[PDB]
Amino acid sequence: EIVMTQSPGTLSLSPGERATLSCRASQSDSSNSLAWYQQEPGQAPRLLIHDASSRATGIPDRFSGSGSGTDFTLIISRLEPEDFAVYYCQLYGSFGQGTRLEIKRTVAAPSVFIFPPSDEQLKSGTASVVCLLNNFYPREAKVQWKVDNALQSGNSQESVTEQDSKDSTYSLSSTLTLSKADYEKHKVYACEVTHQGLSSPVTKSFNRGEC
Amino acid sequence: EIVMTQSPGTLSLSPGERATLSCRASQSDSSNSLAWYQQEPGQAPRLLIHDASSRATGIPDRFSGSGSGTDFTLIISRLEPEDFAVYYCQLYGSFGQGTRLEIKRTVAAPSVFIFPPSDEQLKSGTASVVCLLNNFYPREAKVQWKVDNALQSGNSQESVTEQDSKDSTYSLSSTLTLSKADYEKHKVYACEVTHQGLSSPVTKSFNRGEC
Amino acid sequence: EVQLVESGGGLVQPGGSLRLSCAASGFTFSGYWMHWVRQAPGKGLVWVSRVNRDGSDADYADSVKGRFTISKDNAKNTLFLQMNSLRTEDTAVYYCVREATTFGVIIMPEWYFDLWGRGTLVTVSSASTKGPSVFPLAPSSKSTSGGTAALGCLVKDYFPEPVTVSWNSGALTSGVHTFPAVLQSSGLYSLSSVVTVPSSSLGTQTYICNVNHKPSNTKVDKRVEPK
Amino acid sequence: EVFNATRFASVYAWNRKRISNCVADYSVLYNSASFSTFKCYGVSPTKLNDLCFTNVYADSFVIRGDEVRQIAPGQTGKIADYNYKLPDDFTGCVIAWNSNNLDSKVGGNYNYLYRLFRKSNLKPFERDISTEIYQAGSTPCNGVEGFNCYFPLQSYGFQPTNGVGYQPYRVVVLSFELLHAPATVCGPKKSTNLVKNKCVNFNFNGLTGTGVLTESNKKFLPFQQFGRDIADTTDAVRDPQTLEILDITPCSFGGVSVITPGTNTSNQVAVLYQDVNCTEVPNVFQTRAGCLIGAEHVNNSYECDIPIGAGICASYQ
Amino acid sequence: FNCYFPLQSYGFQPTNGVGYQPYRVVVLSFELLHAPATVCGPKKSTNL
Ligand SMILES: *[C@@H]1O[C@H](CO)[C@@H](O)[C@H](O)[C@H]1NC(C)=O
Ligand SMILES: *[C@@H]1O[C@H](CO)[C@@H](O)[C@H](O)[C@H]1NC(C)=O
Ligand SMILES: *[C@@H]1O[C@H](CO)[C@@H](O)[C@H](O)[C@H]1NC(C)=O
Ligand SMILES: *[C@@H]1O[C@H](CO)[C@@H](O)[C@H](O)[C@H]1NC(C)=O
Repeated sequence: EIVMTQSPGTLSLSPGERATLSCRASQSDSSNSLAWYQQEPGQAPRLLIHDASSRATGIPDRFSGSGSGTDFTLIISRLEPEDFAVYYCQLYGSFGQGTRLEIKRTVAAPSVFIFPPSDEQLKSGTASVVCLLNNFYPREAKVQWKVDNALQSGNSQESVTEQDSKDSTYSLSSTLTLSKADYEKHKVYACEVTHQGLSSPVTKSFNRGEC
Repeated sequence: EIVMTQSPGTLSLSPGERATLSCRASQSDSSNSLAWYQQEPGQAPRLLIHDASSRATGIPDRFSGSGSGTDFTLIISRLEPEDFAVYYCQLYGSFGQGTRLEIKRTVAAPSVFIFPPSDEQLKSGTASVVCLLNNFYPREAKVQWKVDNALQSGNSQESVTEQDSKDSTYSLSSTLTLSKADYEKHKVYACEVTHQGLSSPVTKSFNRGEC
Repeated sequence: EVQLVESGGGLVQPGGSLRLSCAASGFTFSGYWMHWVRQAPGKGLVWVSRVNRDGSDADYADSVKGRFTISKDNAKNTLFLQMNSLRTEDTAVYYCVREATTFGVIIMPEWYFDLWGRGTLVTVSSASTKGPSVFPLAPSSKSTSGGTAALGCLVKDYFPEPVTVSWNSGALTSGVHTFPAVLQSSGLYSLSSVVTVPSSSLGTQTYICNVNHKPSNTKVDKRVEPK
Repeated sequence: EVFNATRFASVYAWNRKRISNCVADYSVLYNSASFSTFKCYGVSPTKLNDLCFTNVYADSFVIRGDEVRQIAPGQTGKIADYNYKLPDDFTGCVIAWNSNNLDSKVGGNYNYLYRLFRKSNLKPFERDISTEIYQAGSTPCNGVEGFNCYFPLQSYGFQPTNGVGYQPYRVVVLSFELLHAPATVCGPKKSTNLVKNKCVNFNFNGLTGTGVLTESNKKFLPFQQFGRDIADTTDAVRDPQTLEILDITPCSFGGVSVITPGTNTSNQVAVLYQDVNCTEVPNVFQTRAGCLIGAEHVNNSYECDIPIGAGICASYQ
Repeated sequence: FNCYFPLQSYGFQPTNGVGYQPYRVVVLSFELLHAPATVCGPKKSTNL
């Protein structure tokens, strides 16, 4: 029944700057019965601190957080390139939603490519159109599609990819799935991407039937 | 003083699936003397459970909840066609915002009809244009007007009708009122509605002067 | 059985005075504390006032502090709620509610209600009662979609309390759309009742609508033309 | 009515009522689960329905939980020294029941006050209502408030959201006095038929004892209830129903002496009941030193063998 | 009338106050009656 809310939802720093995570016990006080965990998206979580004050075995000395009352707070002294994981709090009857720690970088202009369905896809029974944004930062963009010079929503599926470690960038593509009986009616299919870091929203038009 | 906060704000399920709701006192404990009331929109609220543990006589055994400290939860064992009501929690001095226990259905395509002002409405000095959304689900929508092919808001009103029992679908209406002198100068009036369950936002245009 | 009947209410100009009565039958009035609960139109519930077994103390809410007075006339078996300098935002429906008591060695209330009487709607505004303006709503050519259609009536400049409307003397429903009225500027209520009836039915049967006006007894009936 | 009253007076003006000329029933009040604290000093709660009290006092007020313990003999506190002091030899019961839902209101109770400052401590069952400004310092204020001069009363502000320590508590103090007077308050004990000329237990209007009740030639004046002898023992009572004076005589008693020749000759014994007539005890000889059972009285006279008394001696032939 | 169930439930709900949390209680009662002792301490014996 207990809810364990974590703030902020997503926090971004340079690979050296330290930060803190403020997680509020929603009902009453835990009386220090709390734990922390760090889970990279590729494997199991590991314990970091128990009883909200003491630390476990094998953890780096940088992890040292204390909290009492509703406001339970975690301090890290300094940052290393391993923070790309999810921090989960541990009250005895609940779990935190999770906070993502991000490596900061300069704003990057996305690169958009539109791929129409192939001929094999043109005989299967359903057409799919894909729009891929490559080498984009930060993780916030809006993708809107224009079919027959008219916007539409509620039919395309968007997927995001985790940020790389070699260059700290991610890619995001969306695919639209539609039957053939509706694909041939329209002519122009365009992809528009809106980003706060772009001078103007980037539009790319595509003509059906290739050339 | 004390403020009741209800979670979740709205909650829709199948006619048989059970549900749970939780209220939150802002601070402190009040000896677990909390009450729940279910109010059908047409009738007065009815007490369900008092002292947060014991259910009042005559209420079906299905309603059975318990809570303590900051949080008080009521859980319903099952569901039947009587949950179309608002559940307000009541401590000593305040009522909760309430939660509308909705009935779930499949996505329905709205139907939009635009009705112009007739001659008798025209001679009165003001022109009102109405838009009628019908048999649409679920409860979230946004209707806008294109006056002289240009979007404008802040001058129209919207009303939504409560869910009907026999088919579990409703209607919405929206009236835009302008003076006669303003109504004459523009030419094209268009009506659109946005729905997550629609492949494309249906746009229905109108021409003044009839025939 | 046990029930509470509320008396009074109506339209009063802002800054006026009004008194509400709550008669209780089916149980002993003397031993129960009583409260008042407001319900704004299309909004949540708010607690108003509280009265003892005899009326020695009061628990006036901050919203109604210094303007609302509650009285408990136990001898003649009634509850009273009288106010002064009533403001526009107080437009709501009032519920006379009871406080449960153990009636043991010590009465010991528990701050939870048991029964709710039928509420009484109160209105404050600077407008005055006026006759509603009713006009037909029938789709003409190139406006109706398909064989099925929807024909109705729209009312205007109707300040009196919500109006009821019917079609063909209530001989058919065809999926009625209540469309609860809404307030516009200058204190007016607008209602637009439309029944979904196919357009390819006019000519063989008359299509009339009656807007029964109960406050001012302004019974109005009108016909609908296919244009 | 004191328990059910809607409003309870402030502590600095605790309300006192006198109860007389009625039959009380403390079993209902004690067995009730409503009261939170029920402590009786000088008497037990389980026997209040068996006693008779000359006069009952009922004092009512409202405090908070943290200081409910201060209503007790020989306590130290703000109430114990400034508002309501109980006598050290207190004889009565103190009952407190939580009253969040009667008194406490949104915004706080401004009608409930308590004295925070006073020139000196209070005496038992003494109520102070003066509102003179207290001179905290050495500067005479002459009834002007300010620094080092405060209003003695201080407000409570009972909020229903407050913790149980600061929550309202209604306290009623039933004070009984058990002295020499015709008791007017008694428990719900049904009277029984009166019997005379027999060794019986008696409970005359709360006065217990054992003895024989007989008609009395004493002439009590029409204000006296019971009489006493030189040695200060109740030896005469007035019937609470017929107003008839009855003498009380302790039931016949005494010592028992066993007169025996040595077991080294015979096992026969005789029993002498000292100063006791043996028509009261349930061959047999009556002497001045009681009466002797088991010894045969003879006309002869011999030298004394076993002294019995008053010229009577016993011997084995 | 006035007949009520003899039992009542604690309802130990996990997040309660210290006055409502479940505490385990063990009461040890010792019998010092005249009898050959069966339970003693770890006091080591000594030569007679
Ligand atoms: C009732 O009391 C009166 C005196 O008040 C007394 O004379 C009378 O005998 C009593 N009756 C009974 C039945 O005890
Ligand atoms: C009891 O008689 C026996 C028998 O000889 C004798 O030994 C004893 O001394 C006698 N005792 C007394 C007290 O006369
Ligand atoms: C013993 O009782 C009888 C009968 O009542 C009485 O006459 C006699 O005086 C009593 N004897 C003594 C010694 O008191
Ligand atoms: C003792 O002597 C007297 C002489 O007056 C006589 O009357 C009495 O009967 C004698 N006692 C016995 C038990 O014989």
